[PDB]
Amino acid sequence: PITLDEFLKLPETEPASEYIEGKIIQKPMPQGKHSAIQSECVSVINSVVKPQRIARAFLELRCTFGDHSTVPDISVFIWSRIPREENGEIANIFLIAPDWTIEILSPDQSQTKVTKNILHCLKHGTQMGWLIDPDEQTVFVYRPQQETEVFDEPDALVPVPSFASELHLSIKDLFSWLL
Amino acid sequence: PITLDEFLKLPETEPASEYIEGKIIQKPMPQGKHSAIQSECVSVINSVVKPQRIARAFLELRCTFGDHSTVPDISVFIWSRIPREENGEIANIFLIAPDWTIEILSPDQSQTKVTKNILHCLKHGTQMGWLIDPDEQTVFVYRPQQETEVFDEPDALVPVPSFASELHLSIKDLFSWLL
Ligand SMILES: [Cl-]
Ligand SMILES: [Cl-]
Repeated sequence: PITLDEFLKLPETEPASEYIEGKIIQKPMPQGKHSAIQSECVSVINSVVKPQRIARAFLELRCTFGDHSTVPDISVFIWSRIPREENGEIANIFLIAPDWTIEILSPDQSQTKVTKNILHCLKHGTQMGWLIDPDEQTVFVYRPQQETEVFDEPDALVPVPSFASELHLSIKDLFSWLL
Repeated sequence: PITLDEFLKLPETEPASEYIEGKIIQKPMPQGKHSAIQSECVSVINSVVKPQRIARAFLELRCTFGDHSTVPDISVFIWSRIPREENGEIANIFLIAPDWTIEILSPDQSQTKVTKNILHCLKHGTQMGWLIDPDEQTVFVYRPQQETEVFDEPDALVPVPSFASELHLSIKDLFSWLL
């Protein structure tokens, strides 16, 4: 029995807490496999979009919109959508959906909760969602009003939003980050 | 290292074995919660579609198509698509996709594998897929070329294919089958 406004006054937790459909759900504990893919994924995206100020990928950033407050594993925002203070530095609060959300499964994660979170992002303007399953070496690709797409062939390139089109990431390259 | 033709010559297992993307994957072990929803779900669908020979819901029926051989928890076929022998009785082999596939999660089930199986059905003519998550009291609804839809409000009706439009099943009714 808690509202979003009430939830946002509460202190941060480790792992972070999400406010989904009126419920407070704590994110899963960090795991080796999860961290390896997460850190390398942010690094590879930013190497492609950050130099020419196209976009920026953020680790564990809180996104509050559409009566939910979530913490995607990776949130990617195009430059024009990054909220900034008057001095030009990035704002502490993000009240908008990412342009590209990336979720990586870990043993204690709820795949149903993650899928709902990705679909909620798409409902509020997200261009693309990625659901990475390390165990199955699979990526589910989510686009607004389109059937979920499956990528699991080692040589297959995983689609990226058009602002990140210079990124050519194969399934084999992604899951090699576990090695 | 096995083909579909070779796989189909092999003996049946308990739990049943599926042939997906050239791999043999055994279904999860039966569980109480899973069986309660599965048995009641087949009963409720057939009470709506079997009397007027609209369709028929089958438990654990093997469906072999598009180089895969799967065993959906529940397969629903419209009357005109039920394969029949010369004498008019239902055939032992189904070489086509169900009109409606229903998958119910259980503790050892791979939600990624199930989603791939539902999406493979849609690629070969299935009208609708249901992914029931008893633990999260959620139903994911899959339609060809449409974004996945989420149903989790207790009073919400879960969509059904138009041949089964007389079925009005709420989320609360579905998960009450666990009580
Ligand atoms: Cl910046
Ligand atoms: Cl999906």
